[PDB]
Amino acid sequence: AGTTPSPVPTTSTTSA
Amino acid sequence: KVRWPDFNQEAYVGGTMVRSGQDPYARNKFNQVESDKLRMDRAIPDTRHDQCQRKQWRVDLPATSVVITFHNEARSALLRTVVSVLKKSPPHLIKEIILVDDYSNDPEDGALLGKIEKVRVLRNDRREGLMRSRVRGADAAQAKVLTFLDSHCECNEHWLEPLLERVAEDRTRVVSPIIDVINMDNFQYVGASADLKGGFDWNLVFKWDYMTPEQRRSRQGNPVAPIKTPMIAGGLFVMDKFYFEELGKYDMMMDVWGGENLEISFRVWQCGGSLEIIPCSRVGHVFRKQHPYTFPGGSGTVFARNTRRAAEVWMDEYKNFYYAAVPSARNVPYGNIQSRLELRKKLSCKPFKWYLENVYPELRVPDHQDIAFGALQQGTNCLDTLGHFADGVVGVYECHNAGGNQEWALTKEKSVKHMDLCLTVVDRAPGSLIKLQGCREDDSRQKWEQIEGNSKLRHVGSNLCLDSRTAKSGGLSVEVCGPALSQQWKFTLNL
Ligand SMILES: *[C@H]1O[C@H](CO)[C@H](O)[C@H](O)[C@H]1NC(C)=O
Ligand SMILES: *[C@H]1O[C@H](CO)[C@H](O)[C@H](O)[C@H]1NC(C)=O
Repeated sequence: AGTTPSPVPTTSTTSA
Repeated sequence: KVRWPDFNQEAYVGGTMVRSGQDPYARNKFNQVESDKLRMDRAIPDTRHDQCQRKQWRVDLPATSVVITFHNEARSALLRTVVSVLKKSPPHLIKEIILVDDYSNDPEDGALLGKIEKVRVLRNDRREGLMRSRVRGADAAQAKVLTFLDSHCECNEHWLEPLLERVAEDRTRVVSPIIDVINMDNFQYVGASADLKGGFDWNLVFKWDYMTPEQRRSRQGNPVAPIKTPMIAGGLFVMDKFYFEELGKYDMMMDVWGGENLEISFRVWQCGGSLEIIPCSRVGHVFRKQHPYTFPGGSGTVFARNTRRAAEVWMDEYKNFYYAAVPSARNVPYGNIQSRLELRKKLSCKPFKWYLENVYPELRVPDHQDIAFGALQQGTNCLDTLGHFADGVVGVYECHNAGGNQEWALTKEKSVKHMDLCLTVVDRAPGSLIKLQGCREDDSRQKWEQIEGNSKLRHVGSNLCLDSRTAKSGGLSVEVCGPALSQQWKFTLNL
């Protein structure tokens, strides 16, 4: 075999 | 010798259904009750850009051997992966599907699928891990091109041809679909933002990076162009079989735990190939993490063997930024690496500095005299400018691991610095809010130090500590140093 648990594709909800 | 439409899914899932009272998430960290409700060939939306429908492919694209490794997968999800490959791929392009059962508890999970047209099952007699299992499957593969998929995926319309077209044209391209989301709770299939690609921080776990303004501008210019990427997560990709072999397969000394992103991504780029995301290829994946791995914690140790094996071979002196982020890894045994160092030499690979400058210049490297670096963390919150400028307050905000307003360094001059702004003690009375002001080299108001095993931040020359107790009332303050949760702060890298 298995992959490690993969992170849902997301990022910050604001802009730098 | 059963065609996939004639496979009896009901009998296969069978007695492995969740009993009322059993945790639906126990078998594999997604809701097996919802997975078992779906048909093996369930319809999914076509998430491709409309321009992807206007493509035609030659019939002589090279066939692939699809290698799927698994360990205790939910039967319904494993079957649906296999069926999606068979249903959505031109059959001539599927030489075989090789299932590598990595010592699952019940051998029947794999064996019963071996009755399906094109499906061959190899069972390991002990748990070998993904990378060793993939080498077994690749060694068995009859085709000229390898496709690696995970065991809880669903291929979309014309997913395969775009990947094969890239590799047939240039064997040094290692290519991946855009990975769509199959929700871990309700199993809906959806697309994520197009402006994300793979990346990593110095802790060396895979993350999604938000594209830079330049990358986003480029993408808008052609949303179906192949996208170069510095890192794949390692679950889904296509690679010419001879190139896979020539470049050193996978390191057979890797164990079960993690790092499947790292070694292959660094080796492919440093040794003259490239990684790509192909937007017209879509494969859904059941992402299983809420929150992606956080440090400190045990993950640093759990993934350390495989991570150190990559870092010690490929990263040159930059490995020390990994150990600054993951000090628990520093003394974890990782095995002898002489064979892989010999491979690196034989292949004439470029140094890691070349990788950082040419492949991943977005990864911020500490200044050579920085004392500490990265984010300044308190629980799951991070020191954050809140988008303020000079004269503004600073705050705490949930850590998003996207840099930006959460990017800081403790400099040689003892300042806590973001761009050209520094944390400034404008008022020494306890309880006073601190402010962002332009960095000035000998401003004593801007000097800070790590204390108590790098767990707090004290203003130099004082008994004042950075404190979030004032966050609701306006921002971070200086407060008399004391044994308070709200005075705990730790940089992600201590240098
Ligand atoms: C799972 O976690 C490991 C930790 O070493 C890597 O980040 C790997 O890339 C992850 N796998 C997937 C498929 O996301
Ligand atoms: C977006 O703005 C918020 C405050 O509104 C935070 O400062 C956050 O850290 C910002 N995101 C990034 C990526 O900098």
